[PDB]
Amino acid sequence: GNAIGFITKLDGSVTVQSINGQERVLKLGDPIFFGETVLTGGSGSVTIAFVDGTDVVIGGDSIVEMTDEIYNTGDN
Repeated sequence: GNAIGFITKLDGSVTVQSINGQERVLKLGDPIFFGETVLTGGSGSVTIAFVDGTDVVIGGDSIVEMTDEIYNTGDN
C-alpha cells in the first residue's frame, strides 16, 4: 500500500485498521494508506493531510475508511 496522506493534527484516542484488518495506533506524522479504516474514540480528532494537496479531518468516536471519497485527488 502507498501512503496517501500524513497526520498533521491529532487528538484523543485514535487507531487505523489497515487493509488486513490490522489496527495500528496513530500518532502525529504517521502515514495514511489507501484502504485503512480509522477508528477514533471519544475526543478523537485527526487531520490527514493528503499527499495530493488536500486535507481531511476525522471526528471522535467515529469510524471512516480511507477511500476515494476520502482522498479526492486533484491532479490524478
